[PDB]
Amino acid sequence: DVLTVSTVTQKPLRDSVKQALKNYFAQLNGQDVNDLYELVLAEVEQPLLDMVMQYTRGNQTRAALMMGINRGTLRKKLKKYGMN
Amino acid sequence: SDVLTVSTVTQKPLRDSVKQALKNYFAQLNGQDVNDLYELVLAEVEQPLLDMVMQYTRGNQTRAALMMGINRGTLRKKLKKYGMN
Amino acid sequence: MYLTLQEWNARQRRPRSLETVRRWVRESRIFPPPVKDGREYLFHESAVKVDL
Amino acid sequence: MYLTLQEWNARQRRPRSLETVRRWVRESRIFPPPVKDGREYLFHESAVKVD
DNA sequence: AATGTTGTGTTTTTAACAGACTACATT
DNA sequence: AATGTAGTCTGTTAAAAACACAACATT
Repeated sequence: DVLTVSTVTQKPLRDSVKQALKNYFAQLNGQDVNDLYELVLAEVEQPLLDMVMQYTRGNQTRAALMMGINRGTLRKKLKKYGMN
Repeated sequence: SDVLTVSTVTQKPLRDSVKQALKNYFAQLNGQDVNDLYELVLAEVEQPLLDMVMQYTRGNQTRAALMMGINRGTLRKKLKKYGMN
Repeated sequence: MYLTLQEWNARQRRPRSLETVRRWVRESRIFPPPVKDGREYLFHESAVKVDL
Repeated sequence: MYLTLQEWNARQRRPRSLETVRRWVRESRIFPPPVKDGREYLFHESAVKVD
């Protein structure tokens, strides 16, 4: 409910996800899909990390406290998406 | 390139669509304490993914799990979370 | 070389349900018999299906 | 009656690392929440570790 | 000199994981 | 009849969390 992308109206991010997948599922020509959770997750993690790090003016400690994840976890998540 | 795109008319990624909802959220937040955001974003992305994949596999939990690349137990647990038991 | 149940199954001409493949191991229907190394089984990359 | 982080920690059944204690404050794990009174924290004598 | 940060180790706890299985469904 | 699945279990382990500590910066 608190997360909305200015579509001009205020449609949730929940709806925005459903549409990208409807387009993906259509684009897929019956190919086997071994890992989708990660496809979606990596696409949502990379921007989330970039938004908070910007918001906390680079403070890893604060960024971690904000997201509700361990500092080690944030560090690991950043290193994944080459933000180390 | 990025297989996940929402028809904005152009094809802008979901990665961009996430950045915008958060920019709006951060602005909407009137200095209230934010103890857990990862989950806020995650639950908002999981609930639709599940509903979509489940629809695509015509209700098959087994297949849905294999597709997402998560353990069957995990999918079951994820569904029960968002009251899709 | 050894493989996981998942890996082996996915290589087979007709990959079957993981639960079906497990039931088979339990039934001594995979040769050489895959072994439980901790949390999971290990199949010979060229392991075969047999009649019960 | 108020105490320093050092004082409070040293009174606890299992005194922990000062870095860990200052971390608990930051993570809202100490009740009543200690506040920086100027340059440093004031834990009230009644302060206790919370979930 | 107390407190905060980053970088890097450990130890402890949580959660995803593979599998066991039975009744029923699909083939 | 052979194989596939929902549901309800078990135990194993990779991952997250929590705690360390040594730098050095900020207060």
